[PDB]
This record gives sequence, structure tokens and C-alpha cells, in this order.
Amino acid sequence: VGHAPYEKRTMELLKVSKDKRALKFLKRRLGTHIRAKRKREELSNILTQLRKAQTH
Amino acid sequence: GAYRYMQELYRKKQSDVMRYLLRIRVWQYRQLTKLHRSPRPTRPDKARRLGYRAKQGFVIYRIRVRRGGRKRPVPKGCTYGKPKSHGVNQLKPYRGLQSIAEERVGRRLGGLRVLNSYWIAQDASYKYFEVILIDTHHSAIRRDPKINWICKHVHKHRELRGLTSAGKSSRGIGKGYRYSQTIGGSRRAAWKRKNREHMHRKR
Amino acid sequence: KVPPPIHQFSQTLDKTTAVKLFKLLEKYRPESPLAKKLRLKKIAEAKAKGKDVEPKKKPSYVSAGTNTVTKLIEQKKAQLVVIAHDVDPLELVLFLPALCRKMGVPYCIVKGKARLGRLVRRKTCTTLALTTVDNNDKANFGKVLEAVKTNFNERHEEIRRHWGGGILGSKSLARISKLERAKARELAQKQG
Amino acid sequence: MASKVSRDTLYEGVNGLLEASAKKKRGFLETVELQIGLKNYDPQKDKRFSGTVKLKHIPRPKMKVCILGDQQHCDEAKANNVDFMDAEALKKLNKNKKLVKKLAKSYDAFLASESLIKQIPRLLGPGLNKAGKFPALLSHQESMIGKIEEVKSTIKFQMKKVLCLSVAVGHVGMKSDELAQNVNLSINFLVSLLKKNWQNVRSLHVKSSMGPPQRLY
RNA sequence: UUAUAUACAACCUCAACUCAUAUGGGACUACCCCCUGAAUUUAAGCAUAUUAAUUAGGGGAGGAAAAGAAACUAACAAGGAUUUUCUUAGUAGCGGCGAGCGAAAAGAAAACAGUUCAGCACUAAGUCACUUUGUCUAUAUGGCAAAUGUGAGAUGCAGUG
RNA sequence: AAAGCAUUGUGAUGGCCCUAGCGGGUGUUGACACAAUGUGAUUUCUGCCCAGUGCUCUGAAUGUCAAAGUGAAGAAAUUC
RNA sequence: AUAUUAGACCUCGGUUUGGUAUCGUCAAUGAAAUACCACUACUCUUAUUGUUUCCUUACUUACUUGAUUAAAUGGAACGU
Repeated sequence: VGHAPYEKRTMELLKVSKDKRALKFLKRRLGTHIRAKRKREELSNILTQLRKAQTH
Repeated sequence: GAYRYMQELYRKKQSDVMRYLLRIRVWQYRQLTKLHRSPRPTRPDKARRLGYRAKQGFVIYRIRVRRGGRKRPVPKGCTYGKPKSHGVNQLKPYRGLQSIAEERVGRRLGGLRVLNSYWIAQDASYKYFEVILIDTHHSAIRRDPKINWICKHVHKHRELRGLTSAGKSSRGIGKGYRYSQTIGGSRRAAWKRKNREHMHRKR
Repeated sequence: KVPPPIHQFSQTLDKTTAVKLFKLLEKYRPESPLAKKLRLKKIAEAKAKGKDVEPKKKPSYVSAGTNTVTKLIEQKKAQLVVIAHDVDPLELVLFLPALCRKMGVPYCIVKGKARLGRLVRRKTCTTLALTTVDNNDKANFGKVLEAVKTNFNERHEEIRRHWGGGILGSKSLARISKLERAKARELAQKQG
Repeated sequence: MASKVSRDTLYEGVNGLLEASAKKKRGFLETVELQIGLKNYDPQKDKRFSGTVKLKHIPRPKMKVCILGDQQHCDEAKANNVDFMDAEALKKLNKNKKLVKKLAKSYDAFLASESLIKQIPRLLGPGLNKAGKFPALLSHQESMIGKIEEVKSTIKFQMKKVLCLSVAVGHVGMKSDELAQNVNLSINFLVSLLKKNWQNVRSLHVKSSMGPPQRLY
């Protein structure tokens, strides 16, 4: 299935710019601080996991 | 089994596989009637777990309802009263669109009981629902003792009385504290109690 | 534009190798109406005469339904999994061809949910498995398996990526196919 | 873009690095590098954390250190390969030198001792405030636990201006199992030695000189 | 088959019938459930408030109905579905903080009854409705069996849970 | 009231009006029409005033300036 | 140090031994003393996938509208 827009709109805000803005944009799409923190830690877990298996 | 994948697949409603599936299923079901028979349940994972079985006669009907608040039907010679009374265009029903959905099916089909209802699509002016409905005088709904409760007479038009799962939520029924004042039942059972004025014999 | 889980179906196992699929799956039809309980009147001699375990003689046939075949692949008891392209809504099949790859089971998609239903003696069958491999006919099962695997299992890296649908059609492509006639010919007849 | 005598597009398993007994064609052994990069952390101000990759192993490092002492260094160290300089041959190092055709700054890092705070702040102005070879008593060596093992593979970081450090992480005179031994020790020690740090780093790219840089996950 | 030129099939979505069988509207008003919703009044004026989450209007049932076996309390030495009475209590709160309004836990009673699904490695559709034929014994939308005849059912029926 | 006179809007995905909502009237209409108003047959004329108010103008763009969006500070609420 | 090379080693190149080689790692003299060697940066150039008071053009499949008793629409073809 892949991601929704607001996951892909914040995966690109997680590779570069302002992890504090990956938690203002996720606290508007969810929107609580406890669910934003739980999703920013699981998009940034398959950001790094696909940083493994995109090559090999 | 398959039935557990369908539960998660259908949670991905903002995806791309499951956006261009209930894209093509809101411009089929809106090129037909307001109220419509269905040969299947279109989501047979949510149909069961609401009560549907694949037994004759369990029956599914689609509706659509019109997605907004309630314009107050005052005559454009609008509401005469004190200024708290003047609201027309920003008021909301107390029953939801799903509540009112299976209400509109229970009337038009008086020979069948409404069990439960379920969202299948929506876009901007019409949410629409399947409704699991049951032919209660069938010789297989009545002879089979699991479903057999709704063949009784306290289940005549339950969906018009707040007794299906959708009509139930409008009422405000729970435990404990937050759900306090409908505490005898209804909400009006509770005003009757809380305002009940017992003169006693021995008093 | 169709998102590339759709379509896998419709890359559905073109005719000359899916004709020998049902040449094989004609031997593992589940039941026959009289022959199910003709076998259960061959249990009546076990009531008084046989006095042993003679009439079972372990079965081997296909497994229908989609909730059954999901737990033939999650245990890897399944050796060949047939799916159906024309399933509605889609979701009772949409998880399946990715899971036959994640569990490594050679899957195929055939044309027909009525095609499979008429071999399980019912209306529409939606998907199947094959837990059995029975030894006398593993040869023609053999080169079915890899011939199924090339376009379904080894292709699961662009099947995950490439699908468009997206046809323009049919007087709209015919309108601009006059424009690519003329815009080309304006600088193809540019010399005079 | 990157040679694959050490694989990097094929990502790394621990089972593949022990093939590297057949890595080296060369007999002579020079340095492979500690290369740390402190971005998001500016060290030019007082922002400074002081740790060392404390190796329990000896990957054979190729160099020399001259040290100090005024009744403070070698009352214990004459069984510890030492000289006990009387600590004021340091203007032997500041604009005087050891000899012609080898410099006095030709060492690893220097010794902030106990009697020589008389000498530190500006008298090392054109000697060691100029040079950059001077740590403090943060050195993890004042002849206390690791004197020769300071010279032999335990040395800390005093940082580059453009944040590109090059000192010894190890060498190419390792065994076939020592490639998974140096970073195997910092799986607990430098995970929070980075001060005030959730994870402000990712660049862990151990450079070799006789090969491509070993890049880590 | 499908130059839409011979059939053939099977599904799927939908039709039609003075087809077989059935089901539903309407009444009552005291109580009951779902809705919609005022103004007189009081505030010594009056708009929020009050009246009132009420009169009136609409719909749906039963001899009761609704509710109901915890996404509940508490902060204990802990209690344990629902509903009714007593007390909490005209209290906490709410309010042009004005007029006014206003519950609940605990405690004491009456009564007490508990459960079922969906979703798993149930591990041979193991289920159901018709119809006909034997054949029971209400004037039986019954009882059993046979044909397992025709269908529902693998887009998931039973049992376990 | 009228006939005459004048002004206004409208070329239709329009003007005007109804409608709770769907939808309708004018409309079996189409500027010599439909709709909105003032004056009141003919004759003779209908002066000056756009300061106030109303109506109006692609048009004046930055004095004002909504929610949404965007940026920053903070552990967040949130404030700028 | 490597490069190179013949011999010990290897089936051989190759390793090794030694010779030769560019500033140098070091001197001079300072604000870094720079061999043998890398994790790279700002003016820019590429090449693959990125907030917006973004911007213009184009498409059809949502949707809107008209017309028809839903009859000849879009392409080619010969014959002139």
C-alpha cells in the first residue's frame, strides 16, 4: 500500500529540514503530541531501514 | 486468514491503492438510485463482525445521505422568537448521517429488520452506506437460534427507536460519570426522575 | 492511472500455460455428490465386517476459499496458489500475490473466478491452493511451477513498480495522431 | 566511485570482513584513520566534550611521544618505558626545535602536567597555542593507566577547524578478526559520550589508506 | 466462440410475472423508545438566562419498555452489569455569578443472572433452506427418515471458542 | 389607473422573483423582449448643482485587513 | 614508503630483498611546517525525486450544461 500523503509530506521533511517541523506537521495531521511522536519515530525508522536495503 | 488482511487493507484509505478503489466506487454507486438492493456485501469483512452471515435471508441495501448540517425548515420568513432562536444555517442534527441512513431503509422496507449499517464511500455531497437487513419471517432466520432474537416483537423497527448501533450513539448511553444524565435509560427517563417530586405518605 | 498492485491481474498467465494448469487441476476436484457418501456407505461395512481402518486412504485435493489459502501460505503448506483477476471489491485478494512472494510460494493469476468455481462445483471460487504434489504426476506439475514463476515470482520487482493502465482513447488519441502527422510534416515538408 | 575490495554497494555483514586476510598486497603497514566529523556541534567555543576511544587492543601504531615530569610523572614509571624529562625542555619545543631535519612538534599530543600551569596560557603562544598539538589534563594519560598504550592506540580528539580529523583508529597490521574489534568496544562508551545528544550524528566512515573507507550502518 | 459471421457455455450486474410461498401499512393513549422544539412566564424593564433540553408536531413498540454484564469507580484496609427508592443534596458545580439552577461516587435498601459474536494451526462444509417420498398424530409456518431432488454456501456455513 | 414620456438591469452558466430541500415562475420567453421604477394625453419647455447621501467603475493598489496556509521562539500548550 | 624488478616463496604475474624515483614527512623559521594519505566546501556546473502570496498553456475521466424519438460521430477507403 505505501504511505499516505502526510507521511510522504513529512518523510521529505525528515531527511533534511527541521525535525521540529516533522512534529508540527504531524501534530496537525493526527493531531496530538503523543500520536505525532509515535509516527515520527516510525517513519524515521523505515527511512533508515530503507537506507539499508535500497542498495543490496 | 484473509479476513484479517482485509481489516488492515481497508484502514489505508488515504493510500494510492485504496484511493483509486473507492474512486471507482463512488462513481458507480452514484450513477444509480438513492436506495438500492445489493447482491453481496460489498465489504464482507465488516459485514460480518456487525452481524451479517451468508445465510438466506440476510439482505444488504445501499443508501446515500446528503452530507451537511440541518438547515432549519423555517419558511424564509424565518424563526420568530428570541435571538437565541434565530439560527438557521449552521445547526447540525442530533442523529448522524449513518443514523438517518438506515432510518430511510427501515421505513421503505417495513417487512424487514435493520441489523447494522456501514460506510462504504463518500464524496462531498453523499456519504453512503450498506445496511445489513434481515428477512425475519424467513424459515432460516427463525429456525436458527443464534440470530433468532430479532424475530421477536420488541425488535419491530428497532432502527426507528434508537436500538441499532448507529441510532444508539445519538442517545448518550454509557457508564459512568461522563455519561451521567441519561442514567435511568433514555435522557428523558432521566429528566422524569430528576424532576420527579415524591410526596410521601409518611412525610 | 491504476496503482501498480493493480494491475498484477491483468498479467494473467497467458493461454498456453494456463491450459495445462487446469489439465492438472482436473485431478484434484474436491467432492463428488454421490461419491462423497457412497464412501460413507462403504463405512457401513466397517460397522460389522471390516473391523479396521480400511476406507479413508489419505486424501489429496485442492483447497478453496480465501481465508483457507491465506493459512496455507502463512504456514508454507501451499505449493501452488491460484488467484482470480475479476474479484470485487478487490480487497479479498489484494494482499495475496505479495504474500506468496514474502513467503516464497509460486503463485499464479488465471482468467476466471467462474473458471475456478466450476471446478470446485460452485459459483465463484476467488482463489485456491495446492497442498498436494502427488507423486505420479509431479512431472507435469514440475515445468508448470517454474513457468508460473518467471512472470509472477521473478517479476515481483517491476510488478511492485510498473503499472499504468492510463489508456487515452480512442478518438482523443485519434485527434492528436493527426497533430503528430501535421506538426511532423510541417518540418518534414520544410524544404519544399 | 568506490572500489569493492571492501564492499560498500553490497552492504556489510560481519561474516564477510574475515575474508580480508587476503586483503593486503603490501608488506609495509601505515595508518588507517579516525575520521570524526562534528557538524551541528561547534567546538571553537567552550562547547567541548572530552572522551577517548579506549581500545583494549593493540592494532600496532607507528609513532612516538615525548613527555614531561617534575616530581609528578615517573616515581612509578621506570618499568613503563619512560624518560622523565624535567618539563622545561618545552621552550626546546617552542621556536627552538629538536634538530635540523626533524621538528620538535613531530609528535602526537602534549602533556598538561601538574607543575606547569606556570607555563600554559600565553607562554605557549607562539609554541602551542599556535601549533594545535596541545590537549589538557583531559588527555586520558598523565602516566596513570595507559602510558605507552596512549602512544599505542588510545588517543583523543582535538578538533580541526573545518571538522575533518585524521588520527589512528588502527592499522593494516591487524588480524582477520581485528576489523570487528575496534568499533566493537565503542558500542557502549561513545553512544552518550557525545554530549547533549539524542543522535546528532550519522557519519561513521572509517577510512583506510590501503583501501576504500569502511562505511558503517 | 465474438470479420459482432453458425452455435456453445459458464459466471457476474440487473429485469420481468394475476409464478410458488410468505412479510409490511392502519387503530388506541395512560405508561415506553426515537426525534423536532417554542412562546406566555420570571428576571419587578430586557436581549443571555429562565420557562424547558417542556406544551404542540413527527415516527416506533410492549405488557411493560428502555437499560444492562465496565473503555465504571475510587485513591481505599479498596469496591464491581442494569433499573427503582432513601440519603448524598438544594451539595460540588453552573449563572447578566443576577433571576435562578443543580448532578454523581461511596453508604442503606428492593431485586438479583448471566452471556454471545467477528477475528487464530476448527484441522476433510464437519452447516442451512426448500421440494418430493415414506411416516408420525395438532386439525402441526410441526416429528423423523428417504431422493441427499433443487438451491443458499469457500466473497466463509456449522461445531470449539 | 391610463395613453404618452424617460430612466434601470439583462445576450441565458443571464436579469427578476419563489423554494425547507429538491426544484421552479417569467418561459410555448430572447432586447420592437422580459423585468424594475418615476412621470402622467396633446402643445410648449424641461435652467444650474456630483459638496452631503445612494448607486456605479477591468478599474487605486497597500492605509485597513478574516479564517486557512507559511515562518520563527518554546518541553509543549501556545505566544509573537 | 610505494612503483618497479630479478632471485627465496608461488604454476606464474605477484609477494619479499635491495637498487632507483617527486616535493617532501624535517630544515628555513612562521598565523597553520604540508611525505605516504581521507571523512569533502562555497561561487557554480551537471543529473536523478522538492514549501509556494507559484505561473501559463493543454488534456478528459469526475462534475456542469445544452440537444436528440440518444440516426448516420471519429477515422481511413476506393471512384472523381
